[PDB]
Amino acid sequence: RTKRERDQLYYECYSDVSVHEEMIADRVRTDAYRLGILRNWAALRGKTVLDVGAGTGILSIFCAQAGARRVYAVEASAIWQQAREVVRFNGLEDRVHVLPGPVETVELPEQVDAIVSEWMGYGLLHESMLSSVLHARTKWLKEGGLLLPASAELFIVPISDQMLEWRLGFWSQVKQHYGVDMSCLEGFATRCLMGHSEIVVQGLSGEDVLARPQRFAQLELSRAGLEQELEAGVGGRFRCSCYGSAPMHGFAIWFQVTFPGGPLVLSTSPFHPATHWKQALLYLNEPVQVEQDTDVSGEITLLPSRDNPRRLRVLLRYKVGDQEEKTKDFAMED
Amino acid sequence: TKRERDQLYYECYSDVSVHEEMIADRVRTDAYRLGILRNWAALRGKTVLDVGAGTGILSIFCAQAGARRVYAVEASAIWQQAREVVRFNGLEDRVHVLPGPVETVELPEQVDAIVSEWMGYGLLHESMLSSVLHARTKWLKEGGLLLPASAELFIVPISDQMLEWRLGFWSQVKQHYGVDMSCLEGFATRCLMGHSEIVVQGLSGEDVLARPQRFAQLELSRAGLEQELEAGVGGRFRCSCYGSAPMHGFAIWFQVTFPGGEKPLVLSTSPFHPATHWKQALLYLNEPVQVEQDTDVSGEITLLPSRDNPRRLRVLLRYKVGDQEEKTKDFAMED
Ligand SMILES: Nc1ncnc2c1ncn2[C@@H]1O[C@H](CSCC[C@H](N)C(=O)O)[C@@H](O)[C@H]1O
Ligand SMILES: Nc1ncnc2c1ncn2[C@@H]1O[C@H](CSCC[C@H](N)C(=O)O)[C@@H](O)[C@H]1O
Ligand SMILES: NCCN1CCC(Cc2ccccc2)CC1
Ligand SMILES: NCCN1CCC(Cc2ccccc2)CC1
Ligand SMILES: NCCN1CCC(Cc2ccccc2)CC1
Repeated sequence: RTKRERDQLYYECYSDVSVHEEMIADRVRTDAYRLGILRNWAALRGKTVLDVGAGTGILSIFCAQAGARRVYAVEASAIWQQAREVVRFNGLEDRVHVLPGPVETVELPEQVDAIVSEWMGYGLLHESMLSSVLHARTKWLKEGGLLLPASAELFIVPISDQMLEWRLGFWSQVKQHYGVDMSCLEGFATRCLMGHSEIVVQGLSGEDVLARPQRFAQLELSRAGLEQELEAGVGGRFRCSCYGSAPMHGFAIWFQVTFPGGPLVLSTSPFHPATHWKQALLYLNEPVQVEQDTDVSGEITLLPSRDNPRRLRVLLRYKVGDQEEKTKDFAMED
Repeated sequence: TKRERDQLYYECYSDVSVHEEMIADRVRTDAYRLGILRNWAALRGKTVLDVGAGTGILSIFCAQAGARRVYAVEASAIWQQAREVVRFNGLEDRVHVLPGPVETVELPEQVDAIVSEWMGYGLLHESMLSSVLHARTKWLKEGGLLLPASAELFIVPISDQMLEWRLGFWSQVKQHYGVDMSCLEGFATRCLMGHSEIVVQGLSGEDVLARPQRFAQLELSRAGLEQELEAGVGGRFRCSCYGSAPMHGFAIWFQVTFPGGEKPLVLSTSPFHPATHWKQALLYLNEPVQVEQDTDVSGEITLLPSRDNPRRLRVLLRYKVGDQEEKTKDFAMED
């Protein structure tokens, strides 16, 4: 668990095909990038581009398609070699240069006019890749250079997870299929499925959402102090009113990023088309009954785990109705 | 280590999800339910040992079938749940949950019957069978009943439709996004087929390229089956392919059979039969091999305990497809 060792296990996660298949099969994600780049054709055409964490090289090829004279495809995972092949195969080794290793130590022969990166982990910040994109902003991007995407926003809403509700109810159904009453295991099932401290990644829809979603932070990637803030913790307070009666199981958070125009939003909301990011769930220890107009408020902080700086931690303080304020501390599931 | 390897194995059964998964599997749970009931005459008035009772469900079916007493032995912390359930259905006086390994537990007597659901992925992953046989030798009366009484293992060549699309994915990129990535096909094959892990996945009869071959039969009451099985089980197989297909390797699966009352009841994990939570276990070739109608596929397979972890299934495979040279691959159960 040295920094080197942990860096090297993280990179190796990207050296297998399955994640790249998943990213690229994510049409919502991949198109937002393709379209987001192509619409900035104006500021790209003949200009220079650093793709932070190029993976298979897809986004770097999009940039060349938008008219960039030269692209630096920087990547620390062994997948750089696959990227190199994709570039040679599409006839582009002259305009797209694959560079192995970390963006923090890579040596480019010049400053760039723009940066592209798909750096977003589950709950936006799991992986901590944003520090790497910001390190690269400060070290390689020219004064008033373009960032794609340029900003990110984070959102929270209380939920009544219908899937979880079905799973907790399961035990009460055992009697009618098999003739054995197992309804007494509901508490156990609740302790197992809600009373842990893991961030749970799951796909929700409208019918899980108990109120108006609230934005609790906004990250302007050009902003001065943003590096320091990520390490100290990003987040904010929130409040909303419940729509009606329901067992509330906790909250979901999700994010969007925004590319500038020639104004394109990539959203991971449960009201919008599904992405491989799904949403990140923060379950309370047990369900709480809510009603129409039940106040639910609190404060949320996303920050690095203590033992692993690439692992997402969420500190959550919250209040439901007339219940006393409570506190829960979560870390991203393995 | 050992105590340690075991506490870790038992801790995988202390969470709710695996029990939910097992009990939501109606094919499994009904087969036990009905396997036990069909055996009413031999349990009525008798004593049973439920090896790995879990939430206690199987012990309760034995009581519902008329067993005078059931000893529910369970080494995972889930035994506390089994007790709560036994008490809740009003059965404390008839089903006794006994915490701990079946190996060291103290029953107050020998039993007339053992019931156990001990089957891992690929039948023998977990190696719970050892536990069941130890209990049989130690605690089962002579002439005693086992449930299920037998197990059989089947292999067949396959073309995994899902895998095919995933290998095909890279050739389709061009059309979805105007970037040719067909050249990653080889890379995908390496990652997806060129490893040495047994892959657990659900197939359908359409993934199957020939007639399934039984390669091993395990008769649980056979004395000396314990030693026999140290070496490993398996055998040779042969079959002929149905048609043109890209062959990706083999699927293996099992069934278990309960004795008739009423005749024998089989619980199958075949891709041709209703899906169960075992799925099948897939043994992939390093790359696909194109086969045709009547292409001969032959080989040999041994399922054996991995060297540093006896609870981890190892499969050794020898095989020949058509006119290609004989090949070899050594597989171990995924994590
Ligand atoms: N500091 C760093 N330097 C270079 N690459 C990095 C990095 N941190 C993360 N990465 C890489 O960044 C990638 C993010 S996933 C996105 C890959 C590709 N751009 C695509 O859109 O499909 C991974 O390939 C990961 O290995
Ligand atoms: N040596 C041993 N002694 C007691 N229990 C064991 C054991 N080896 C495995 N087990 C337990 O056996 C169970 C297998 S799963 C079957 C659970 C339950 N009988 C049902 O049908 O749903 C697990 O709960 C596991 O913890
Ligand atoms: N820019 C990262 C976009 N995705 C990548 C896939 C998910 C994380 C993951 C990495 C590696 C292996 C498995 C899973 C979620 C974030
Ligand atoms: N008698 C075991 C029947 N199932 C139970 C679950 C599967 C193995 C597993 C155990 C524990 C956690 C995850 C997965 C397959 C075998
Ligand atoms: N150690 C006591 C004897 N058991 C008896 C049952 C055997 C089960 C098995 C066979 C083959 C592969 C894996 C698992 C293993 C040894």
